Amino acid sequence: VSPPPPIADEPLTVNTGIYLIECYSLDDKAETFKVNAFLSLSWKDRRLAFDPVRSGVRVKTYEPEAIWIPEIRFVNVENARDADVVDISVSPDGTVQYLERFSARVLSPLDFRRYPFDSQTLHIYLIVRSVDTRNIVLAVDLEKVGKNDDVFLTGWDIESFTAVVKPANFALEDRLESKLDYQLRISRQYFSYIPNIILPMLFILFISWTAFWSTSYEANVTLVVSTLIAQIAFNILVETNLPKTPYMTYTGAIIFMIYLFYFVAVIEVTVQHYLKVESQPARAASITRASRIAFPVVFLLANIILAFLFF
Amino acid sequence: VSPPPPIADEPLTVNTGIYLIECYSLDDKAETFKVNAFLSLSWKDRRLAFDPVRSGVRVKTYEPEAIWIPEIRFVNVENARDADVVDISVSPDGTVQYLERFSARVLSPLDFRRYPFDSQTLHIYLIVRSVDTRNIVLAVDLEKVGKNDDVFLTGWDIESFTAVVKPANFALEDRLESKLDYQLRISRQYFSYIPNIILPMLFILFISWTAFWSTSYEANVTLVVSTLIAQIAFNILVETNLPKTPYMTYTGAIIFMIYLFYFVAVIEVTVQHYLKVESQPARAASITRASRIAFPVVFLLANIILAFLFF
Amino acid sequence: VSPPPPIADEPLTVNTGIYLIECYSLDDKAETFKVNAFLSLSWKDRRLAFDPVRSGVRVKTYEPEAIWIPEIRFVNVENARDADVVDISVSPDGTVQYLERFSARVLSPLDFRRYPFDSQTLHIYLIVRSVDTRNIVLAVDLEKVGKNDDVFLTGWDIESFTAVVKPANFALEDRLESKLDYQLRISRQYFSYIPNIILPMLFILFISWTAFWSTSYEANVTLVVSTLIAQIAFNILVETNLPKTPYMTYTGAIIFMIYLFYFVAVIEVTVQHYLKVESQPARAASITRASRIAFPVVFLLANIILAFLFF
Amino acid sequence: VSPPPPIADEPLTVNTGIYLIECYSLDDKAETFKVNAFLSLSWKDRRLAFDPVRSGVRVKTYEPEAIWIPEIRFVNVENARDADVVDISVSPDGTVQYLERFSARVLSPLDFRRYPFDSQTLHIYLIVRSVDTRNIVLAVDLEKVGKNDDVFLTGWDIESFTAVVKPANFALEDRLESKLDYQLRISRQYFSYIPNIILPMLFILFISWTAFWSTSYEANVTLVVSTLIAQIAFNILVETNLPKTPYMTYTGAIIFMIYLFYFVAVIEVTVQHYLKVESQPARAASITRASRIAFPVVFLLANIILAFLFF
Amino acid sequence: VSPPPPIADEPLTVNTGIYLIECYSLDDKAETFKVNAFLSLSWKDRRLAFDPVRSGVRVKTYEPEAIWIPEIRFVNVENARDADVVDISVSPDGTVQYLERFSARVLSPLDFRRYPFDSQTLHIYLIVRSVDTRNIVLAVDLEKVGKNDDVFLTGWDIESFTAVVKPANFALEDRLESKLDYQLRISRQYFSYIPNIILPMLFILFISWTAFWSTSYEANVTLVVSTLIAQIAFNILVETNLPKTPYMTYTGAIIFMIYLFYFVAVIEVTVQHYLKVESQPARAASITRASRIAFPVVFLLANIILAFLFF
Ligand SMILES: CC(C)c1cccc(C(C)C)c1O
Ligand SMILES: CC(C)c1cccc(C(C)C)c1O
Ligand SMILES: CC(C)c1cccc(C(C)C)c1O
Ligand SMILES: CC(C)c1cccc(C(C)C)c1O
Ligand SMILES: [Cl-]
Ligand SMILES: [Cl-]
Ligand SMILES: [Cl-]
Ligand SMILES: [Cl-]
Ligand SMILES: [Cl-]
Ligand SMILES: [Cl-]
Ligand SMILES: [Cl-]
Ligand code: NA
Ligand code: NA
Ligand code: NA
Ligand code: NA
Ligand code: NA
Ligand code: NA
Repeated sequence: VSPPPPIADEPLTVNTGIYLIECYSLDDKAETFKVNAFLSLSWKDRRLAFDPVRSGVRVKTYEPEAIWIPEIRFVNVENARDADVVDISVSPDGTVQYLERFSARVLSPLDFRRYPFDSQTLHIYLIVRSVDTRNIVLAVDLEKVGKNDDVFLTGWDIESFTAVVKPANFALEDRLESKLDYQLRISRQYFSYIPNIILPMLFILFISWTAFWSTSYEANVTLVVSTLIAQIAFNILVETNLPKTPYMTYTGAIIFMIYLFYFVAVIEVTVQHYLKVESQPARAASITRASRIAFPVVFLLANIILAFLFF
Repeated sequence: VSPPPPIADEPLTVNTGIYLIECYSLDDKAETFKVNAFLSLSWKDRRLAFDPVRSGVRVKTYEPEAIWIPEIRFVNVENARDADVVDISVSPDGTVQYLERFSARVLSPLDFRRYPFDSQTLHIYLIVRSVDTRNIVLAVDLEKVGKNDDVFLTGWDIESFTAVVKPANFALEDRLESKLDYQLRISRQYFSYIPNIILPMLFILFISWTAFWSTSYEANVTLVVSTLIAQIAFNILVETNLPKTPYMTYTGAIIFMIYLFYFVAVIEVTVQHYLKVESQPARAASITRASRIAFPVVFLLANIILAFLFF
Repeated sequence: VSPPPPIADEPLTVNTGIYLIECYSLDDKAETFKVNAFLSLSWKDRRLAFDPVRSGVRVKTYEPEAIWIPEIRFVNVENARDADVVDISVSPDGTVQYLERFSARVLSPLDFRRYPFDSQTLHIYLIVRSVDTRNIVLAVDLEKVGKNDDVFLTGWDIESFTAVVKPANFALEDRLESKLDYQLRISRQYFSYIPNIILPMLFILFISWTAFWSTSYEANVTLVVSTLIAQIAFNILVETNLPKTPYMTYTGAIIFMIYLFYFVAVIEVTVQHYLKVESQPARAASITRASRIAFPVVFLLANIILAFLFF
Repeated sequence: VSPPPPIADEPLTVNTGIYLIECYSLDDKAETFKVNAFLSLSWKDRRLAFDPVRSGVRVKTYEPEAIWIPEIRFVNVENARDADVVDISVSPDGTVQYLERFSARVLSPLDFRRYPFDSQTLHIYLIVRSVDTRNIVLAVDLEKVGKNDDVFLTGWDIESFTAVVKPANFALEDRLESKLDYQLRISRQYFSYIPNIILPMLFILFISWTAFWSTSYEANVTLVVSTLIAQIAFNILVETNLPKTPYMTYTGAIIFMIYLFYFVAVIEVTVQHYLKVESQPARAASITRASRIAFPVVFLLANIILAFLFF
Repeated sequence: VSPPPPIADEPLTVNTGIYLIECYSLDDKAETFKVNAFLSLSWKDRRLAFDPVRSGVRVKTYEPEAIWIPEIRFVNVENARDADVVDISVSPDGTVQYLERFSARVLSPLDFRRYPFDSQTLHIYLIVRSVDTRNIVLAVDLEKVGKNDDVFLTGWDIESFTAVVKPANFALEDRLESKLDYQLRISRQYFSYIPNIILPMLFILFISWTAFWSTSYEANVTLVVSTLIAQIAFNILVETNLPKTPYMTYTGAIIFMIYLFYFVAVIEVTVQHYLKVESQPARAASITRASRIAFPVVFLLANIILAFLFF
C-alpha cells in the first residue's frame, strides 16, 4: 500500500489526539514517566470511498494491514510504544478514523532548581516523516485531547494536559518532519517533605545549639559531632532521590548552608574550650552568650536570603 | 468479522466474570499488584445458532479468529494483559462462552492514613468500547466471579472479591463505553510490625528516659543523642516502604511525636545541667523528679489522642 | 483439530513427567523460584494410527499445529511458561509422545518458623481442563520424573523431586480440572549464618556484659548503647532478607529476646549508678556481682527454652 | 533474494549514517548507555534500475521482504537492536536508500583514572559480514551522521558525534568483515561533586584538626574517631557509583590519602596523651603546635602532587 | 523436513564452534554471566548435494525453513538463547555450514574459597537430542572456537576459551544426548580490594590498638567500640557482594578472626581497668605492655596460618 494521492499539490493532514488513561512511575533520577493513553488519528483516503447502498454498511471497518496508515512515532520514548489497535473506521468519503491504545516510557527533562517546591512541564512529542510521493503534516483535533478524571501521578498534582496546535515542520536527512508537542503540567506535592525531612533537620540542628548553654567540651563535642552524623544521614537520604545537576538546587543550597553552620559551631565549641584552658573564661562566656542569639538569627536571615534567590 | 446484528434496537450485553488464581507482589510504594486470573465472557450471536438434532452436536468449539469477539480491556493496567484463550463454545441458540487465562500488573491507589493497621479495596476495571454498528454493554455473571482458596497475598488477609453489578456507561471520544468495577477487599497483617518496629522503638525511648535518673551531663548527652540515632535508623527503615503522601499517616504522626519527645528530653538534660553549674541543684532535682512521671504520662496520653484521631 | 474420540465413555489420560535441568533464584522475600525443565506428555490418538508395513516407518514425527495437543498449564506461575517443543512422535497404535523444554517463575509459599534451620517443599502444579466432547485427566509416568545431578539451588540442599501420582479432580467454571502436584523437597544451608550473623551477635552481646566489671557510668553507657547500635545493624540486615510473616520466626524470637537483654542491662547500669550517687556502693556491688552470673545463665536458659519451642 | 552481482570483481559498498535522537542511562558501574537513533543505509542494486520516462515515477518504494538488504549488526550491543524500518526508496540507477529507527543498549568501556573530572569516548561499532557470492564493505555518508540539538545525557556534556570514515576490515571465520567506528565524545558535569562530596569531606577533616587545639584525650578520641566514621560513609557512598578498576582513580587516591591523614592524627592524639601522662606536657605541646601547621601544609602539598600525577 | 539418512548405521556428526564477541555482567551473588557470541554448526546432508560444473555455482545459500537443521540447545541457560541466523551455505558434496549470532544468560557455579584472589572456570554446555530416525553426535571444529581481542569482563582477566573436544554421550528419557563443554578460564582483578577494603580494615584495627598506650578506660572503650562499628560497616559492604556459601571463604575467615581480635582487646581493656580500680596498676601495666607486642605478633602469625591453609 502507498499513501493517498493529492487532489492538487496539498500536504496530507493527519489529525491527532492523545487521551490519557494512566500516568505512573515519574522517576526523578531517570527523568522518565510511564503513560497509558489513547492515540487517535484521522486522515482522508479517497481510494477507500464507498457507496453504503452497494456495500450494505454506513461505515467500513478495516485491519491495519489492509489499508495505508501513516507511520506516527514518538520522539522522546525509551523504546517504541506498546500499541493495540482498538478500531479503524472508514466513512463513505474515505475519512479514516484510527484509534489505538498504547503504553510508553517517556524521557522528559526536569528542572530541580526549586525542588521540592518545584513544577514541571512534561512533553510527549508526536512525529511523522514525509514520504517521497507526498508531504505529511500533523494537526491537533482538540475534541480528542484530554485525560481521565482518575489520572493520579503519585506525589504530583496534574494541572493540565494540552497540545501546542502548531506543529514544528523541519527538514531532517533530506525529508520533511512534522512534530507535535503534547504538554502535561504537573506540580510536586511538597507536604511530606516538611514532617519527614525539613522538621527532623531543624530538631537535630537545635539539639546541636544546646552546646551554647554548656561549658563541658567533651559533652559539646559529643552533641555537635553526633548531630552532624544524623544530618549526614538525612543529606544522603535526600540526595539519593535526586539526579546530579550542573546547577545548585534549593535543597542542595540548604544542605550546604547547614554544613557551614555545623562547621562554625565546632569553631565556637573549640574557641570556648581553648579560652577556658588559657584561664580566660570571661572572654569565652562573652562569645557563647553571643552565639546563643547569633546562630538562630543568622540561620533565619540566611534562609530568607536563600528563599529569596530561589523563589 | 462484524458484531452480531440486533433483533430490535437493543445494546449487545457481554456477561463477564473474573476468577482469581493468584495474587502476588502488592508493592505499596508503587501502588501496584500482580494478578493471574480467568476472564470469562458470554454474549449471544444469532449468526452462530444451529439445530442440535440436525448437527448431531450439542456444543460447537471455535478458534478466536473464526468468530467475532468483543474487545474487552482493563482500564487500570500498566501494560495490556498477557492472555491465552482457554476455550470458545457456542450453544444451539448462538450463546457464545469465551474463557481466557491472563496475567496483569494492576495500578490501584492505596490509603495509608491508618498504616500499618490499614485495609484496602483494590480495583480491577473492565471496559468495552461500542462499535459504529451497535452499542456494547457489560454485565456481571455472579456464578463466574470468585477466587482460589489457596490465593495468598503475602502480608495481607483477603476479605472478599466481588463486582459492582451495575456498569458505569459514559461517552468517551464520541462513543459509548461500559465500565465494570471488580473489588478485592484486603487487610494488612500488622503482627510483625509490633515485635520488629513498634517494640524496638519503645525500648530505645525508655533507654533515653534513664537520663531522668542521672546527674551526669556527659552520660545523659550520650544516652539521648545515641538513642536518637537508633530512632532515626528505624524512621528511615519504616518510611522507605511507604510512598510520599499529601496527608499525615498514623505512623508518620507517631514518628513526628517521638522527635518532639527526644527534643524536649534534650531541653530537660540541658536545663538540669545549666542549674547544677549555676549552683542550683535543688531546682534541677525538682525538674528531673517531675520529668520521671511527666514524660511517660504525656507519652501515653499523646498516643491515646493520636489513636483516637486516626481510628 | 478436535480431541481424540473415545472408544467407549472412558476419560482421556495424559501421562506427564517433569525432568529438572536447572533450579535457580529462590527469592525468600518474593516466595518464588525459577525452573528450567523438560515437560513430557503422552496420550493415545486413534486417528493418528498406522500400519508399519505399508508405511515403511516404525514411527511418525509431527509439527504441533498438525495434530491435537492437550492444553496443559501450570497453576502457580507468575506468567505462562516459555516453552520450545523438542519432539512429537507417533507410534503405529497412535500413541503420541510429546516433549518440550520450558522455563518458568514459580510461586510457592514458604514456612519461615524455623528459619534459618528450615526445610521447604516447593510445588509445581500441572493442570488440564476438560472439554464438552470429553474429560481430560492427568497421570504421572514415574519413569519420566527426575532431575539432573548438577541441579544446584544456591544456599539450598535438594533432598528429592517427586510427584503425588493421584490427580485432584474438581469443577472450575462448569468444567472438570485435573491437577498434579510435583514436589521439590529442599533444606537450607545454615552454615554461613553461624560465622556471619549468630557469632557476631554473641560477641557484641558479651562486650556489653563487660559493663558488669565496671563502676564507670559514662563508660558503661557507651558500652551498652554502642553495642545496641551494632545489634540493630544486624537485625536490619537479617529482617531485610525475610518477608513480613503473621507468625513469630525462630530468628525473630531471638532478636526480640536480645532487645530485652539490652534493655535489662541498661536498667542494671542505671540502678548501679543511682546507688553509688546515693552513697550505697555496697548495695550496687551486690547487684553487679549477681548480674555477672544472672545474665549469661538466663541467656543460656532462655535460648534452650526457645530452641525447644521451635524445634 | 541474493546480493547484487558485481560488474567486475569489486566489493559492494554500503554507505552508512547514524543520526542520534536520544542518549540516556549512562551506567558507570555497568559501562553501558542506551541510544535511540536513525540508521541510514545506501547501496546500488543494478537489478532494481528503471527508466523514469516508461514508469512515470522518479522513485520506487519497496517492502524489506521484496528486495535484498545487507545484514548490518552492532558489535558492542547487549542484545540485538529493536528496529523499525521507516522507508526503502530506489532511484532510476538502482541506488537503494534504506532508513530504520532503532533503540539499543551499548557496551562501551570507560576510563575512570581522572573521575569525577573525566571525559569519555563512547563507541558504536557497525559491522557487515561478506557473503559467498560477494564481499561487502562499509562507508560513512558524512551528510547523514549527526545528533538532535535536544540530545541530553544526564550528568554529561556531549562534545561531538563523528565516525572514523575508514572501516577496520578483517577475516573472521574465513570471511571479510567490515567494521565502522561511530564515536560520541562526552565530558562529565563535575559541578555537583564539589558541594555534595568534596566540600563535606574537607569540613569533617577540618573538624578532626580541632583536636590540635585540645589537651583532652577523651574529646580528641571522640573528634577523630567520629569524623573518621563520617568519612567512611562518604567513601562508601562514592565507591558504590564506580566499578572495581585494576588501576588507581583520582578519587580513590584522595580517599586513600585521607585515611593516612586520619591514621597519623590518631598517632599524634595518642603520642600527646602518652607524654602528658609521663609528666612531659612541654614535649607534647611542641608536637601539637607543629601539627597545627604540618597537617594543613602536608595536606595541601600531597593534593598538589596528586593533581599533578593525574592531570 | 526429516534428518539426513545414514549411508550405513553411523551417527550424524555436528561440528560446532563458539566465537565470543562480548562477555559482560558476571554476577557473583547470582552465579551468572551474559554472553554475545557466534554459534557455528556444520554437518553433511547428501540430499543437498549438487554438481558444481552443471549448477555453475560453487556454493548454494538457503533459508533455515528450506532445509533440515539440528536442534542444538544450551544446558545451563536461564531462558533459551536469543538467536539470529547470519548464513546457511551448502557445498557440492552437501556439507552444510550454518552460522548464527546469539545472546544468552549463562548459569555457572563459582568457587569463592580463595575470594578475592580467586580464579574461575565458566562453562557453556552445548547439547543435542537424538531423533527416532538416527543418532546425533557433537564435535568441536577448533578452527571455529575463539574470542574477540576486545572481549573485556569488568573486574576479570580472561585467561582462555577452549572446548573439551570429547562430548559426553548419555541416555536421557529413553534417547541419546550429546553434550559439549566450552570452558572460559578467568581470574579476578584483586587490585581494588587492597586500597578499598584490606588497607582501611588494617588502619581502623591499628587505631583500636592505640588503646594499649592508654590508661583512660572511657577513651579506650570509645576507641575499641567505635572502630568495631567501622569494621562492621566494611564486613557488611564486603559480604553483600558474595552469595551464602556452605564453606568458609578466605575473606570470611579473616573477618571472623578480626571479630576475635576486637573481642580479646575488649577483655584486655576491661581487665586493665579492673586492676587499676583494685589498686593494682603495676599488674595492669604488665598486661598492656605485653598486649603492645602480643596483638600485632599474633595478628601477623594467624594471617600467615590462614593464607597457608587457603593458598
Ligand atoms: C510503619 C510501621 C513499621 C510503624 C512505624 C512506627 C510506628 C508504628 C505504629 C505505632 C503506628 C508502626 O507500626
Ligand atoms: C537471620 C539469621 C542469620 C539469624 C539471626 C539471628 C539468630 C539466628 C538463629 C540462632 C535464630 C540466625 O541464624
Ligand atoms: C567521586 C567523587 C564523589 C569524589 C570523592 C572523593 C574525592 C573526590 C575528589 C577530591 C577527587 C571526588 O570528587
Ligand atoms: C571481600 C574481599 C575483597 C575481602 C574482604 C575482607 C578480607 C579480604 C582478604 C584479607 C581475605 C578480602 O579479600
Ligand atoms: Cl513510538
Ligand atoms: Cl488489558
Ligand atoms: Cl503455563
Ligand atoms: Cl544489532
Ligand atoms: Cl586479516
Ligand atoms: Cl571473504
Ligand atoms: Cl538455548
Ligand atoms: Na498499513
Ligand atoms: Na562519647
Ligand atoms: Na474476533
Ligand atoms: Na494442536
Ligand atoms: Na531482504
Ligand atoms: Na529446519
